Amino acid sequence: VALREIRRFQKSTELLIRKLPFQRLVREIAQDFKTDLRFQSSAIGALQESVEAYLVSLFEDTNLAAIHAKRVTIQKKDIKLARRLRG
Amino acid sequence: HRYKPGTVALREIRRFQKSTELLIRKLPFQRLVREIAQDFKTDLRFQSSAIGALQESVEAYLVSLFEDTNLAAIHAKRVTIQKKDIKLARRLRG
Amino acid sequence: QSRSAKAGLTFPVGRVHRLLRRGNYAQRIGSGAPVYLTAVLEYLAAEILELAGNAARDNKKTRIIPRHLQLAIRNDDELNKLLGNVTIAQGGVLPNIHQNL
Amino acid sequence: QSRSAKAGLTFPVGRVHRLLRRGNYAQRIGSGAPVYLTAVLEYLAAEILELAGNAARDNKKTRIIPRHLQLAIRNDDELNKLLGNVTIAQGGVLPNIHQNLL
Amino acid sequence: ILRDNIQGITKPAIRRLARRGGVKRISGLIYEEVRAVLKSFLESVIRDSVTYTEHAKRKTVTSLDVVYALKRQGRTLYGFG
Amino acid sequence: RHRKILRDNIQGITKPAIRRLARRGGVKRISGLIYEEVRAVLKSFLESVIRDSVTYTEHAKRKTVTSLDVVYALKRQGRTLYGFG
Amino acid sequence: AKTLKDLQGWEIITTDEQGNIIDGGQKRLRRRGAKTEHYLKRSSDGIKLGRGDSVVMHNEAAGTYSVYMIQELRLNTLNNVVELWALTYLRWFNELYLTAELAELQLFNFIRVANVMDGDFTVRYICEPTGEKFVDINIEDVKAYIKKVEPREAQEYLKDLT
Amino acid sequence: VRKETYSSYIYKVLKQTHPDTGISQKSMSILNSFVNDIFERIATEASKLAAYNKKSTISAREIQTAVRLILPGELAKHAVSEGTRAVTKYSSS
Amino acid sequence: VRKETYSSYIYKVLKQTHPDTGISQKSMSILNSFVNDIFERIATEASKLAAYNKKSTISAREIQTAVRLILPGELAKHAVSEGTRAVTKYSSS
DNA sequence: TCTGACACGTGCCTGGAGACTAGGGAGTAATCCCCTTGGCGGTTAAAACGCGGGGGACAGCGCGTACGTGCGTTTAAGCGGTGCTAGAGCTGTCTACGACCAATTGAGCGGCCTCGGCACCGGGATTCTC
DNA sequence: GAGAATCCCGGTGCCGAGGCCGCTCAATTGGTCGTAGACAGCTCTAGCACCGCTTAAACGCACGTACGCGCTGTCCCCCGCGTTTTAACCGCCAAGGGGATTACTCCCTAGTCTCCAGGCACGTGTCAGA
Repeated sequence: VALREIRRFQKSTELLIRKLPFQRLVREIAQDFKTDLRFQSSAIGALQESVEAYLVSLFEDTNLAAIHAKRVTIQKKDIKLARRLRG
Repeated sequence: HRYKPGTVALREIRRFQKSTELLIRKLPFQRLVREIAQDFKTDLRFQSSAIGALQESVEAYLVSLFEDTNLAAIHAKRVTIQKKDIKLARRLRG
Repeated sequence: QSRSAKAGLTFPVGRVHRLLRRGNYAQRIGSGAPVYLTAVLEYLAAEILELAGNAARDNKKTRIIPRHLQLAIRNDDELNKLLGNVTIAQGGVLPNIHQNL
Repeated sequence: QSRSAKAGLTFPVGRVHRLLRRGNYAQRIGSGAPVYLTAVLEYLAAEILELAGNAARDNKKTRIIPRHLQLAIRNDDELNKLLGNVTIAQGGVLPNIHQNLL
Repeated sequence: ILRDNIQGITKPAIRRLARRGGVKRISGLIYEEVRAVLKSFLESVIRDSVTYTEHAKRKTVTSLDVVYALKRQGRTLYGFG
Repeated sequence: RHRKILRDNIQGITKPAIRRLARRGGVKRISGLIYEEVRAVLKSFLESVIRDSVTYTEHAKRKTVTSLDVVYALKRQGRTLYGFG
Repeated sequence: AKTLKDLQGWEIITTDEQGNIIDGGQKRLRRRGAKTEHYLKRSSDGIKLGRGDSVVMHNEAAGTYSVYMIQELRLNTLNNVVELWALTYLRWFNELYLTAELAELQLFNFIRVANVMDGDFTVRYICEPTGEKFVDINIEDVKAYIKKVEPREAQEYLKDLT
Repeated sequence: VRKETYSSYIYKVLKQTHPDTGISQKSMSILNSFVNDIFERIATEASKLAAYNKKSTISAREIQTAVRLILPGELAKHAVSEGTRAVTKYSSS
Repeated sequence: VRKETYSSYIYKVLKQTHPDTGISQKSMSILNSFVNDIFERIATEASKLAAYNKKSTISAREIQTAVRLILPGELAKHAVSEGTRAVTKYSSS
């Protein structure tokens, strides 16, 4: 199913990270500064899209690293390199 | 006696890593820069300060790239780098 | 008859001129500078719309969608460098398959 | 006296104000902006010079050559993040060896 | 009051993101690490946007300050600012 | 005049120069498939930076490139240098 | 030429592949296949300046006329509206030598086209600025090559010849 | 109210070559943001470059330099070729 | 002639806490360029941030927010702690 | 074969042109210097070349813990409908704040000594490999 | 079973910096005209929050198998040592490309009335999707 999912997802457009968990996570990560902070509805979507783009880029980078490493399985060390290879 | 391969390398690494002198030769680097700029247009005036700035920037960029490639190689259970490591380093920063 | 019509550019000249002067970018902006900027922006827009239409015609669609825009901007290699550090919203990703899968 | 002594610092508020005015940055500049900017710049300069002096004391040297300055700019873990992609002339490389090299 | 919700982004979501990335096989040890990745990135962006909003004399974080913070970090976003 | 030309000086950054650069990088050994591609990477980086600096210096009716414009060009690319500009 | 005043006697003709059209010059569409060329001709007689021809120009300081074979031209630059990169000919001071150096040619230094060929003059061999290393190589064999491909591969090719 | 956008002229030039096709509302915002960002980048680069040469008058040459630095590849050589098409049509007319 | 630099002030603040350790001219140029770069970054960030909210002037809070944006980590919390202190006794003097 | 969004006439008011003074700046045409290539001769820190060698890259394997696919059951989600109140964005004050006009004075970078800190020596120890 | 890659006693060259001089130039005082936003009010609006009806998907349980890191063999190839070699830099000659500042003047234009203009708040007649 994964092989079909490859070009099912690269052709798809709908977002993957669900809006409600993302909203709650943003609320909890923002309350650590001030109590009762407000966010716009479109701001949440924009931030989620940015997170999507960043994570997709990171996963493409770790896929490149893995296929360079003569393997198809990514691990924590691969993402640690991804941080430590480009910053 | 003759040292086995892999012991002079390490003190060599420290002895070029603690200091910060210019290793890339100034005159060949200036000639290369002038000839590269000639591909854009001829009769261009270069001063020593600009050549030094370019050499320092190239030095820093290449040291950073080589450190990145060394990290990539040691991540892959390897101690040497090949063209694949350089390509991986280049594609992930620009 | 208008300033934009004098140079034959669809994009505005007075609007960009006032946005430059009220934009806190420079106290002094030239006369040929706004028209040159208008011309270069019009050419860039024409090129990007050409690429978007070429991409859309291959998907049998008569409308410009962010997916088509991202596909067009990613296929173009010199335009990709300028649009390297951007995130297109609702545009998906560029399909690509390596030689090790 | 000048405002630099009035604020109790050693950096020129007047110089930064004049060159902000001549830098084509803003039509109007507030009264507290130059003094606040002078304060933050003086704090950054004091921090970097203190770090450079601490690095120099470790090497038993008095003159600050760019080596100790690079050590200061990279050793501090939040201050180095600001200069993430900077190039320092005749700065050198951090003294470290990964355990997977020996 | 609201806690133990960092696990809102669950492991099938990471699996789907990996499939979009272009991989076939992924280990299960990367889920906590990618959760930390998301936490750190979102903390930085949220701090930038909150500073923007505090300067702007607002309390409702709109899309504009988020896009401006993204632009300041070299991650400019289009269609929202 | 201009009665001087260099034929393919791409190897000006010589082999042990690359060796010592890698040694500062912190490597143990370098394969033979590096010395031919690192020079190409350096050539591309120079073709970018020197072109930007040439545009900077010839914008202001000048044919002599200074260090200030080089520093500004590196700053525009996110690789700024301090103390030369 | 510098400003448009010095180039008021020239026009622009855009040869996409082999045409003599104007079309304004890169009007709205740009895509793969951008090997189009832009050339200019004076209205006094109607002679075109193609990419690969040869002209003769006088030096402000040297004074002696020299033949330059045009290798490339770039339009709408910073200092000059058109910049012409050519290969200088090493004068003996009627056999002409050839050099691989690139030089800038100015508009007002052009008086008449020099259609030299292997034997209004004749060439002997390609030479070097050092004063030696002359190889009996003509120009008609490389004009078509430099006209058919991009200028880049043209300078790698001419470097490989020497 | 009081919203200055480039939608009308971009749409008109959209029917300048292919009037058969249209544009969605979401992609139009993407294009507007992109053109605004690139215009801001060009203006900032031109102002910064002018301030470096003791220059306070931004003219056509400063914008040309900023755009050619920002625009990469031979495409820039094309785009600049368009710019001088306008000023020549402006000074003459 | 008229070589702009910050050497005297940096040296004076150096003798404020480290009277014994000197500094070289080559390193002094490095510090001068560092100060100029930090200043330019803060100023351009403040100007862009003012342009975001249709602001017309740059006040103390503008640069405070700019340095909060640029300066990362706990050091930033210290910098403002040193900044707003001075103004606290600057206006009341 | 049925839909929810997308696009042409539609007015005026904030904005784009129309047009007359005086700030005010640049490529023309000028001084003498500000750095710099070309090369003159030697050499010494490296750069090439040959050759021996040992750590390491390449390739098959079968153990072996680890995961995607197949599969219940919740479980939080996907959307429709409101009650509602904190707040972003609306005009108006007027009072605090910027540029600039006369006018003045301390300063910090052009030059010049007067010391001031480091390298390299004759010549010991320092932790390196086997 | 023992060498160097330097440490540190200590003098001096030797380039480099800290006082010493010193003087045009911008910092300082502050009405005045312009100007811009903290209050002052408001206003409408949109998502918090709740409630409810449906509903795609996660949490593991089981299992075959692609996969990964250590084993073991094979070769391989780049580095260290010895010999050759090769041109950069020293220290200048030396005029030449090009720059430190007037200047100007005349046209580019800020300001300001001034006259006009165009496109967005709508909107019902069409068109990609299921």
